[PDB]
Amino acid sequence: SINQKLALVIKSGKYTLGYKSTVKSLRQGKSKLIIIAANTPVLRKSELEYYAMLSKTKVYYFQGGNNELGTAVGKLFRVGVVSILEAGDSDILTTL
Amino acid sequence: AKRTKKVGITGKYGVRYGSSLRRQVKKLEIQQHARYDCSFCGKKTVKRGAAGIWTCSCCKKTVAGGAYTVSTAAAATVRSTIRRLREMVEA
Amino acid sequence: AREITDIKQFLELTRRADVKTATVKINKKLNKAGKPFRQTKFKVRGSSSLYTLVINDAGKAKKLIQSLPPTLKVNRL
Amino acid sequence: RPRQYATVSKTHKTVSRAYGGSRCANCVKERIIRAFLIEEQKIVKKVVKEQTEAAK
Amino acid sequence: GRVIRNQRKGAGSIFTSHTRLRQGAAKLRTLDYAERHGYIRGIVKQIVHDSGRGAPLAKVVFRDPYKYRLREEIFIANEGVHTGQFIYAGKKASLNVGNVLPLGSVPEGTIVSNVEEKPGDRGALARASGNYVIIIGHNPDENKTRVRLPSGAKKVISSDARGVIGVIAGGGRVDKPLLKAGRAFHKYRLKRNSWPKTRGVAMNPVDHPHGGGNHQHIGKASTISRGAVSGQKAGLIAARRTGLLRGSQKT
RNA sequence: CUUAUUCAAUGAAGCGGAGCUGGAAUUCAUUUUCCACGUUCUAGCAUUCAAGGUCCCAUUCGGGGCUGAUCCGGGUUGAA
RNA sequence: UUUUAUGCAGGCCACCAUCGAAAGGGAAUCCGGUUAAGAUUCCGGAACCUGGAUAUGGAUUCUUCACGGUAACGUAACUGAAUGUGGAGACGUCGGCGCGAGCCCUGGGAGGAGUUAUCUUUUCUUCUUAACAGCUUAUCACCCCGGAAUUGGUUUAUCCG
RNA sequence: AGGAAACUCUGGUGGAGGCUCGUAGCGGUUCUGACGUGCAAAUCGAUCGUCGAAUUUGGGUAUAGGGGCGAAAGACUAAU
Ligand SMILES: [Zn+2]
Ligand SMILES: [Zn+2]
Repeated sequence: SINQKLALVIKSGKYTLGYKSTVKSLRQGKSKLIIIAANTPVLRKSELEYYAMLSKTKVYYFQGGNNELGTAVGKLFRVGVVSILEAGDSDILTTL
Repeated sequence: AKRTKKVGITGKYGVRYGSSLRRQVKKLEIQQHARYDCSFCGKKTVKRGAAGIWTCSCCKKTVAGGAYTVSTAAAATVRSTIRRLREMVEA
Repeated sequence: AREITDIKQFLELTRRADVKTATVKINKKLNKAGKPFRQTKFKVRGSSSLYTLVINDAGKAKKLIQSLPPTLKVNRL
Repeated sequence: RPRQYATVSKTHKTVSRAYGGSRCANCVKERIIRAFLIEEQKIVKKVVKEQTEAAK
Repeated sequence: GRVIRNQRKGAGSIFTSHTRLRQGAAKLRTLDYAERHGYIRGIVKQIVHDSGRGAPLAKVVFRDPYKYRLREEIFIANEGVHTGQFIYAGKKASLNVGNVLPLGSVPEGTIVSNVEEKPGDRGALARASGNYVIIIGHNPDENKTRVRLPSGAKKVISSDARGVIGVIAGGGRVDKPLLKAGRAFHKYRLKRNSWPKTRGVAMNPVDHPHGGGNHQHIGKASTISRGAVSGQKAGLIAARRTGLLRGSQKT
């Protein structure tokens, strides 16, 4: 499932967490996909939606919170956002 | 170390007021002094300011609720049944 | 009761034309053990404030009093 | 104190920004973003509404 | 004999409720145009303890549609509202918490609070902590709604009568003891001068209709007719039964 | 029945009727009636007789009327 | 209207009296000296606010209503009516922690006084600097960078990311 | 630190309580002391209660006589 594919990406692909590094990558266009928590500021959410609209990147909304997403990526802190730059192994970019 | 067997926070009340009332007060004092989770941010910065004022220091928010807990089960049922009938009505 | 350092500022102050009174204080001072110097203090008085041009050079002090107007009522002390 | 605010000049009382001495600068940021975002949202909502009900 | 305590509480010199630390009344906005033709948005700006009450209040903000101003209101907070929240109030509004849909619009099995009794009294029913009103059924032809009140009472009231959705906050309050005359002191000194209560049977017969006797005993039965008077109505008034009840409210 | 009486609000603002403009209605002839008759991811903002359009004026610095905002009745609105 | 009153073209707004604290709120002063008896009130000196006229200088502008800074924001100033929004005023109590003021303890040195059969580089005493003004100085907060598990920072008190 | 785990204990911090000792203070138990034509139209002394609070208090303010106030003694309401 999704957390399994995300762990695969943690192992194979590469990524950056958090709003600042995420939107930096998105400004650079280097990213492909974002996953966004559901506990989240709606302002931050909509701003990322706009940024990804401009970049033509993909977006996915996580049925979970910062805690859940953090456990998914394998880290032990809050993550409202994650930017997938490339997966290599996973079907993340293909599915959804 | 380990201070108290079973009085806990109700050792400040000493030898007064009867064991039973001290038990009830113990239960509710724990509930009201505990830290809770702000739903908007997931952090453990939620506390009571006053009865049914439960505010989060990190995310600078406030929610109305029970005097001693932040979500009372009755109101939980009400949330659920409201969502139910609202889904039905829009449906 | 304001310090002053700029000498032409002090001169145009003397000619601010509300100014009427002035004073020159001497003070016996110490830079070091063997050269206890002579601090000059030009305290000019107009209307709303007293301006204190500070000086620690007797040559400049004598040149200043040579430059001053005569009509401005002075007090040497 | 307030009467002393009335003594001093503008420099000591506010900031050169829009909402100088009323609102936090980060709050200025936040609400600007809010304005721009939701008016764009309003626009796209308006046009999708117009076109779907024009089809219908 | 002598005038007695309730018989002075009517005049109310020292028995007036205390007001210094209250934010004014908590009330529903006027049923002006929008709430009876549509709805309106408001922002819960803050939530605040009101002194003497047990529930908290919600400082909410609307905009007068007729004038360029921001009209502020004080509501009661239900459990689930929060700051910076959009509260939609009126007839064409949505069935969530905080909203003020009419009872004519809501369905059966619904929960509401701060319910009106007649449209334009602006908050009468179920305003205290943890108290809710349940809907029963309608008679829209001759628009009336049946509602069950925390006393178990099945009342019938109009349909335009507004009412806030949710359960009133601050519940569980009386589940806690007090343990302390001081705690009760503080309570009643912010409410009104109503404490301590002293026993008439310990008073003198001049001071009460129980007082006196070499033994503290009432003497004459405490069940008082409703058609008694001011001076006699100490005790259990218009009572149907007394003693410990064992069973059911039976309604 | 409302008007007398009584209750309550309100800075007495959107009452009632009819009507456009749409949806349904089966129209059994043309509409038979019913629903709407500008707002809901977001702690923003909304003010200057409203901009526009339109007809005039005396164009000039500008000024005024209709619409934008349907019309009629002047019962403030409900209750009883 | 410059015959003139304020009629008069205009639009705005909507307390709904008042009284009420010499300990609540509150615009603005300090030192020295002075009398038989006054004093932040007098004298001398140095200041501050309010109200109202107000002129010179300075700033801005021919891109008419300033510029510098990535930002936090900075400056001698550097248009802004109606109306609206916000803030100060404006606020509990207790604990301990830090910081500051004055005091207390104290060393040296410069003066004065005391003791001294004996001993006492000795005991006592003065060595001060106000309001206000300028330059400068801070905990908390905030901004830029950069991206943290090998988890880290950190308070007396465990809170933060 | 122990324990197989369940989970138990140890030392520290920390500084709660209508807690406690106890001064100021509010009071007023006993001496049934002194005085008892007083210092006093209710005091003096020692001993005592309590001392962060249901505390003590100033000032303003309300309640007026068959009325008021009363944690209630028929207490207080200007030596009443
Ligand atoms: Zn939170
Ligand atoms: Zn802010």
